[PDB]
Amino acid sequence: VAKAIRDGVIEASINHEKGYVQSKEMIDIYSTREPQLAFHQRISFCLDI
Amino acid sequence: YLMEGSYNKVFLAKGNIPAESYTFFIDILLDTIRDEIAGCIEKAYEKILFTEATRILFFNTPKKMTDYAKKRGWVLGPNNYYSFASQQQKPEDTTIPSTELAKQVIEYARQLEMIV
Amino acid sequence: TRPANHRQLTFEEIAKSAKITVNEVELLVMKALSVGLVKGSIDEVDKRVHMTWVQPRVLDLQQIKGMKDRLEFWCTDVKSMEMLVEHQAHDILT
Amino acid sequence: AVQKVVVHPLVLLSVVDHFNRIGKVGNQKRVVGVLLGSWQKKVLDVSNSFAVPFDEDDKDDSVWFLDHDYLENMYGMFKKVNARERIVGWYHTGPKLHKNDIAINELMKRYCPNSVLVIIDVKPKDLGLPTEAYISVEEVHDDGTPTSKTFEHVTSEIGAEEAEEVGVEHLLRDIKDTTVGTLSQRITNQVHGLKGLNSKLLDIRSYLEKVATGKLPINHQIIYQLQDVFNLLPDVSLQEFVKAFYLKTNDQMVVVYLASLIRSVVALHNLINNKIANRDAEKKEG
Repeated sequence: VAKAIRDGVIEASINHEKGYVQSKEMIDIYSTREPQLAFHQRISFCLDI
Repeated sequence: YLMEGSYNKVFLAKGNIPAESYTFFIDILLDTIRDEIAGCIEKAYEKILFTEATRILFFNTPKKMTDYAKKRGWVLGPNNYYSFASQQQKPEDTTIPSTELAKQVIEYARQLEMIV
Repeated sequence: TRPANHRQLTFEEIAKSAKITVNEVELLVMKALSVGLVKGSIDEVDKRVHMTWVQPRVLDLQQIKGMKDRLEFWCTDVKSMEMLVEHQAHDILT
Repeated sequence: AVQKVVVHPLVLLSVVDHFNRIGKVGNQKRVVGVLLGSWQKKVLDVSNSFAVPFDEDDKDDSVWFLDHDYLENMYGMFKKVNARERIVGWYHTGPKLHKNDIAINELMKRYCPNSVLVIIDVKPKDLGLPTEAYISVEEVHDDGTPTSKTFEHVTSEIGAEEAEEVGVEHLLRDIKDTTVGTLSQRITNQVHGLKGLNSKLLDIRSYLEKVATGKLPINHQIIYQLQDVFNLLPDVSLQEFVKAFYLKTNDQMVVVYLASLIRSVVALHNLINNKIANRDAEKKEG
C-alpha cells in the first residue's frame, strides 16, 4: 500500500499503530483543468483531418 | 519481488543463495533498499513510534537509527515522530494557465482561416 | 490602515481600538454604514466584518511615491502582453 | 444637457482644406470657424461649416480679433439656400485647447446658448480619433470663488449619411483589411485597445512626476479619484473565482468541439462527391 501511495495510485493514509487504512474523498473533477486538455487533444485531430 | 513493495521476502532471500556468498551485490542492494524506504516513509503516514520505526527498518537499535534520522530530518517528540506536511503549494493558480491558454487559443485560430 | 487585501477584521479589535464594550460595536458599524462613509458587510456569528470601500482622504508627497511605483510596475505588464500577442498571432493579420 | 455628438466627414475634409488654404496667407498657428447642425433628443448631429477670419498675436494672452459681421451675414447667405441648418457651434485646430478659448466662447454664445466646442486635430500621429467635444459649465467648490467656469467633456463619434458614405467609399480604393471576421475581430481590436491603455497610463505617470516635483500645484480631487481607481482592482487569486472560471471555459469548449466535428464530416462528403464525379467521367476519353 505504501508503494501504491508513492506513485499516486491512491491518496489514502494509514494509521500504522492502529492498522486501518482511511482514504480521502476527491470528487467534482469537472472543475479540474483536465477536461479542457481532453477536449483540446481531439480538437487538434478534428482540425487536422 | 523488488518491482513492488514486497520487501520481507527480499531480505529473507538475501540469506539464501545456492551459488555463493554474493555479499558483493546484495550489500549494495541492502543500501539502495534502506535509502528508498527512508524516502517512501516520508509521506505514507503522519506518525510513527520510535521502536516501531527502528524495527520496520531492518536495523536494530544502534546509534545507526539516530544517525539516519540526523541525516534526514525526522525530528523526534515524546516517543513521537512529526509528519512533514505541505502538499498544498501547487493549487489555486491560473496565471500560467492564463498564458498558455492564450497561446493555445491563438494556435486554434491560426490554422483555421488561412489557406494551408 | 490595513492593506487592500486582508482587510477583514474582528469585533474585539474594534472594541480595543475604540475602547467601547463589544456589545456596542454592532450599532456603531450600523451607524457608520448608514451615513455612507464606509461600505461592507457584517458576520455576527463569526464576530467579524468585511469592509470593502472607504472615503478618500488627503495625502502627501511621501505617499504618492507608492502610487508612482505601483503604477510603473503595473504598466510593465501591459507592455509585456502587447509585445507577446502581436508576435504570437503575427501571421493571422501581419 | 447633451449626451453625444455625431460628426459628418464633409466637415473633416473642409477643415483640412481650410488649414492649408490659410497656410497660403500667413504664419498663423491656428484657425477658427462655425459649425452647423441639428438636434434629435439628447443627440447632436453636425454636418456643415464655413471659416471666419481670425487673428491672434502671441504678444500676450489678451490680444485677439474675431470679425462679427462676416459671420453675421454669411449665416444669412447659407440660411437662404438651406433652411434646415442652424448655427450650433464653433471649431479650431490647435493641438490642445488654449487659455483664450473660454473668453472666445463668451463672444459667440450670443448666437446659441447651447454652443459646443469641437477640436479637430489636423496632424494625426496616433490611433485615437481626431475629434473632441467640450461644453461649458459653472462648478461650485469650497473656496476661491462661488463658481469657476470650466470646459467639460462630451463624447463624440464620426458618422456618415447614405450618399456621402458612397462618396468616401469610392475614394478609399488603396487599402482595406483582407477579411472581416475573426482576424479582423482581433487585430482591428485587442492590440489597438492595449496600445491605447498603455498610452493612457504613460500620461498618468508623466503628470505624476511633475507633481512629485516641478511646478506641482497639488490638486486633491486627482488624488481622490486615483484612490478609487486603485481600490477598484479585483483579487483574481480567490478560489471561488477560479472554480467559476474553470466551470465556464470547460463548458465553452464543448461547442467548438461539436462544430469542428460537423465541419470535418461535411468536407469529407465533399471529397467523396469530387472523386466519384471524376472516376466516372475520365473513362469517356478511352
